[PDB]
Amino acid sequence: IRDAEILRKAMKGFGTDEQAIVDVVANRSNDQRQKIKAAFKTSYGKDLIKDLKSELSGNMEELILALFMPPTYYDAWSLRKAMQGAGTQERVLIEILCTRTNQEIREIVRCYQSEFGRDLEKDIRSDTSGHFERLLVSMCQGNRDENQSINHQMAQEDAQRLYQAGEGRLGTDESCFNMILATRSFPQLRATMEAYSRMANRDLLSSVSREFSGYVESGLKTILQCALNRPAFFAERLYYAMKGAGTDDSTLVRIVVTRSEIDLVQIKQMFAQMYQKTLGTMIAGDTSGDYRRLLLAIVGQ
Ligand SMILES: [Ca+2]
Ligand SMILES: [Ca+2]
Ligand SMILES: [Ca+2]
Ligand SMILES: [Ca+2]
Ligand SMILES: [Ca+2]
Ligand SMILES: [Ca+2]
Ligand SMILES: [Ca+2]
Ligand SMILES: [Ca+2]
Ligand SMILES: [Ca+2]
Repeated sequence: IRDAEILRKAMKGFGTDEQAIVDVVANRSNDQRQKIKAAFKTSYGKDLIKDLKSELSGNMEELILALFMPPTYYDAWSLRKAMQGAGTQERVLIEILCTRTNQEIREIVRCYQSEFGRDLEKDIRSDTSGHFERLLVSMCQGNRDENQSINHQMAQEDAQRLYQAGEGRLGTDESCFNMILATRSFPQLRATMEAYSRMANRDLLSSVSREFSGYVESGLKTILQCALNRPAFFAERLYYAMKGAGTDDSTLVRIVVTRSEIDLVQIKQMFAQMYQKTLGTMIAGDTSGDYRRLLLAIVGQ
């Protein structure tokens, strides 16, 4: 109620107080940002998101818009917009569908139905094909093994099978990589890759690059890279987003927002090590305006 007043106050009159908007949104959780959305509608009978769309613009607007969406609905929205129309940004389908957990995936499948009236998996099969469709479909099941204990005989056998399905033959037996990489738990996949390094004399990630290509290779490496160090995978994705002239603002916003309340800290510590440069320094050089002030506040203190 008090928070809803400030945003209304900061939008009232000519112009906008963008600093006040940041001081509220960046210092409030997502659960709290939903209760501010609700307190706003009751106090004034207007939607806050629409009033924010009228008085913000550009990267500031989309970063604030992302920050007010519930985490589940945001992912589901992000998946719909990645398939909407002709074309597909399979990078977005990999970043979500290959990195979210079983719990997160099942909420998306529920929210995707109850909000757009569409079948998530059905949408995936139409916008994709090949072994990538199969990989994303497995991802959509949200059915990865959850036992976090290591089964050693399984790790051995699995690696041997992965060895025989790719390197040990001409061509590749893709569904074998689909099976283990989509069914095995993350500590189990880590044991699989350790068994695969000694027997193959070449780590599992390189073999994926050799026997696979395209978005399947990207998707498969994503799962493996997440099994090793999921925060480090995002760090690399954020590094790619701001390297070069300009910024991939869609990605930089999406990763900062979606992982802000999950594992952002570990992403920063990873990013610092992999690049000898804080994630804040990279952003502060690549962004400006209030849009920068919001991004730094979210990483923050
Ligand atoms: Ca309040
Ligand atoms: Ca105004
Ligand atoms: Ca202003
Ligand atoms: Ca509080
Ligand atoms: Ca606008
Ligand atoms: Ca389409
Ligand atoms: Ca594409
Ligand atoms: Ca198809
Ligand atoms: Ca740049």
